[PDB]
Amino acid sequence: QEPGSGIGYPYDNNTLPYVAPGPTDSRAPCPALNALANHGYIPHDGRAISRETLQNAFLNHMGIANSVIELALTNAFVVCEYVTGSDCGDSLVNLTLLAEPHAFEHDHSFSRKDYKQGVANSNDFIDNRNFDAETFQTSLDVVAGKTHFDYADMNEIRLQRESLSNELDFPGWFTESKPIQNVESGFIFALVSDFNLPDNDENPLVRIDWWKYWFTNESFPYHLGWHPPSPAREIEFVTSASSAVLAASVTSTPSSLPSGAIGPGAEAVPLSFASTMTPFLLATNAPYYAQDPTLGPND
Ligand code: HEM
Ligand SMILES: *[C@@H]1O[C@H](CO)[C@@H](O[C@@H]2O[C@H](CO)[C@@H](O[C@@H]3O[C@H](CO)[C@@H](O)[C@H](O)[C@@H]3O)[C@H](O)[C@H]2NC(C)=O)[C@H](O)[C@H]1NC(C)=O
Ligand SMILES: *[C@@H]1O[C@H](CO)[C@@H](O[C@@H]2O[C@H](CO)[C@@H](O)[C@H](O)[C@H]2NC(C)=O)[C@H](O)[C@H]1NC(C)=O
Ligand SMILES: *[C@H]1O[C@H](CO)[C@@H](O)[C@H](O)[C@@H]1O[C@H]1O[C@H](CO)[C@@H](O)[C@H](O)[C@@H]1O
Ligand SMILES: *[C@@H]1O[C@H](CO)[C@@H](O)[C@H](O)[C@H]1NC(C)=O
Ligand SMILES: *[C@H]1O[C@H](CO)[C@@H](O)[C@H](O)[C@@H]1O
Ligand SMILES: *[C@H]1O[C@H](CO)[C@@H](O)[C@H](O)[C@@H]1O
Ligand SMILES: *[C@H]1O[C@H](CO)[C@@H](O)[C@H](O)[C@@H]1O
Ligand SMILES: *[C@H]1O[C@H](CO)[C@@H](O)[C@H](O)[C@@H]1O
Ligand SMILES: *[C@H]1O[C@H](CO)[C@@H](O)[C@H](O)[C@@H]1O
Ligand SMILES: *[C@H]1O[C@H](CO)[C@@H](O)[C@H](O)[C@@H]1O
Ligand SMILES: *[C@H]1O[C@H](CO)[C@@H](O)[C@H](O)[C@@H]1O
Ligand SMILES: *[C@H]1O[C@H](CO)[C@@H](O)[C@H](O)[C@@H]1O
Ligand SMILES: *[C@H]1O[C@H](CO)[C@@H](O)[C@H](O)[C@@H]1O
Ligand SMILES: [Br-]
Ligand SMILES: [Br-]
Ligand SMILES: [Br-]
Ligand SMILES: [Mn+2]
Repeated sequence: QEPGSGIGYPYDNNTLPYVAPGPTDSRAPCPALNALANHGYIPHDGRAISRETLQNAFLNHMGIANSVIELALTNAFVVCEYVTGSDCGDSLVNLTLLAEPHAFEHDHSFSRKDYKQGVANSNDFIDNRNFDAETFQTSLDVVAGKTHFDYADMNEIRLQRESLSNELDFPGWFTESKPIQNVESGFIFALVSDFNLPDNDENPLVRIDWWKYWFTNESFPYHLGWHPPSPAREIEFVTSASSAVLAASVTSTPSSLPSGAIGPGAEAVPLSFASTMTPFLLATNAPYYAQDPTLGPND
């Protein structure tokens, strides 16, 4: 928000306004990076981004400690080298390249279509990067009529997404990604669980309106009473939440789940790609921004 607005105070004392991405700006498949870029906490053009810039943006503006993004930074830079074909040092070339499929970006996302979702021909691909309201609605529908949800509900959400994606993706494309996805499940609990409840740290519940605002608008839900977690969330919270989602008993089982969908997930680890492997072409779509309604500087 505008620095003088005091909207972030006393949690964030140095805010910057929302500015919609323009057609030449680079955006990510990540609702967090996109929100940071929309505020200029990382470059508004989404290009040439250092590790420290990312660390500071997350810590100071989203209440997410450095430990939370350690693996994510490692993997961003692995993918950057894989896509561009050279080491990019400490300047991530852009955000868009993070949507390289079957890499850091993965199938069965909460709010994005899959790279080969619903394609008639094997060589076709679609936008697996921009926010897709229909896809997100498939996630929200699992918790329809609710204001909050818990670990078991999140487990049901990701299962519904896995089932839909396995059914809809071009045959042979779908690849389950429980470890990366459920770190992101933990990220959701870290950012938008309801810290106003007495047992938030032990038993976090996601506030659905906060989640929907963040994802749909790619800006921060201050108007709904959200603020950056204080103290900043650490990696222990995130992986604990990740484990808890996957440990939660399943009471409704969708058809068409891949093998071993239900049960514990492996620890997320650094990515690696063969030097002989050519990257898949990136979707070239202009960056998504909220248009119903469009957002003002304080939104
Ligand atoms: C350098 C730090 C980060 C990088 C490089 C990064 C990268 C990515 C990428 C490539 C995806 C796409 C995965 C997919 O859905 O296919 C993604 C998704 C996601 N990210 Fe980020 N991420 C970072 C930090 C964070 C943080 C700190 C949060 C929140 C605390 C966050 C929230 C999410 C969520 C919730 C998704 C899933 C979106 C969906 O499934 O629709 N990310 N991230
Ligand atoms: C973010 O950065 C990535 C990585 O550099 C950009 O994707 C790449 O964009 C270039 C065009 O600038 C593509 O190069 C072209 O490739 C075709 C086919 O190989 C070739 O015939 C052309 O002469 C040219 O070399 C490259 O394919 C593409 N990489 C991938 C894997 O898709 C991306 O455009 C950047 N996005 C933004 C919004 O800045
Ligand atoms: C995206 O952000 C906009 C702007 O903040 C939200 O629109 C506001 O919604 C609230 C409900 O909390 C209303 O009181 C305001 O009147 C709205 N303002 C405008 C300009 O319409 C919008 O709801 C957000 N989207 C989501 C899905 O959360
Ligand atoms: C991205 O741009 C490519 C050429 O630069 C196209 O060949 C791709 O199909 C893809 O097009 C989509 O996104 C662009 C954004 O530049 C739109 O202009 C297209 O209409 C399409 O949605
Ligand atoms: C914001 O400023 C107030 C007033 O000086 C201070 O009490 C608070 O600690 C600051 N918040 C942060 C996160 O630095
Ligand atoms: C989230 O984190 C837990 C604990 O490491 C994993 O088991 C899960 O697969 C996901 O990566
Ligand atoms: C989540 O999982 C990690 C290991 O993946 C632990 O290090 C952390 O304490 C938390 O339980
Ligand atoms: C790890 O931490 C999470 C979040 O604090 C808990 O909900 C979980 O029960 C475990 O203690
Ligand atoms: C990962 O951690 C969670 C939360 O502590 C457990 O519920 C799960 O059994 C696994 O050990
Ligand atoms: C875990 O526990 C739940 C209780 O709701 C059962 O529905 C499920 O079959 C699993 O055993
Ligand atoms: C078992 O409970 C889950 C949520 O924990 C529901 O989504 C499901 O329909 C069934 O009631
Ligand atoms: C219980 O919930 C699951 C996951 O949301 C559905 O796939 C199932 O049909 C039932 O409604
Ligand atoms: C739906 O069905 C699956 C497999 O039968 C169970 O693992 C799950 O607990 C739910 O009852
Ligand atoms: C987004 O942009 C539109 C431009 O017409 C405005 O109507 C809206 O108030 C917001 O600034
Ligand atoms: Br670029
Ligand atoms: Br489809
Ligand atoms: Br797994
Ligand atoms: Mn995806």
